Amino acid sequence: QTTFTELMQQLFLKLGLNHQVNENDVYTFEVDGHIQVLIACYHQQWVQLFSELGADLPTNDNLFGEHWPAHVQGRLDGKSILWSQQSLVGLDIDEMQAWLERFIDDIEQRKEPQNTSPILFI
Amino acid sequence: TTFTELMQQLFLKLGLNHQVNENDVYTFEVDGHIQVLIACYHQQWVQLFSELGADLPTNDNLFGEHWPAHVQGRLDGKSILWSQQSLVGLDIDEMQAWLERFIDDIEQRKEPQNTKFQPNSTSPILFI
Ligand SMILES: [Cl-]
Ligand SMILES: [Cl-]
Repeated sequence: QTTFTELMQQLFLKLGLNHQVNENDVYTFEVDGHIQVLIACYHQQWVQLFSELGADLPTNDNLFGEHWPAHVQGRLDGKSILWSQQSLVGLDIDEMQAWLERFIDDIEQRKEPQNTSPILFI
Repeated sequence: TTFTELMQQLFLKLGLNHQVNENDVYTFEVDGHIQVLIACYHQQWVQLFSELGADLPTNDNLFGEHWPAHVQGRLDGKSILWSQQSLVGLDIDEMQAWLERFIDDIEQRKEPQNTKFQPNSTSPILFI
């Protein structure tokens, strides 16, 4: 059964990105657009992605369906934070990398909307 | 371990006899006041949904209060609650516990007291 540490070490070897691991074993890295993504695991069971979006953005309806797992836009210290979670069990390297990629793409879109489906389905 | 199998395990525990095919949404009747829909997306994601019946004060919607989180969405100008997790690893005991937490939360959010807006969420946040 793969631990969070093993997973994240394998992932960062794969990605070749500059990153930090704090002394609470939270992984952090930053990419262009001043986007810092944090990955943390609770109780060796739940993996979270998190990013402070740096502004108080328009309140998102926060439905499920647009992303799997969902990307939820919350509010902390008067500013928007985006987060997404899923269980560690069954989480694999290809899933982590794809999840990170779509989470970052979502962040970029939300932080800069003025770039160049109305219906959600089960 | 499929959604069907998990649901049949829930019916066995509830004493129900009902057919729920892989793509079906099941309406879990809690109260003449509460229904929880249970669905599974792409044979992978178990999804809970309930209408809260008011346009509630915006929820800060942070993770941490329940695992998996209960997220307050807005749909047709009213508040909904939802929660999800992956089917892999999920078993009947966790499925029941999850449902109990979700139902408890719904009942609390439908009380007159949380009609009133809450204090702003502020860091540090410690998740023990
Ligand atoms: Cl990446
Ligand atoms: Cl109410």
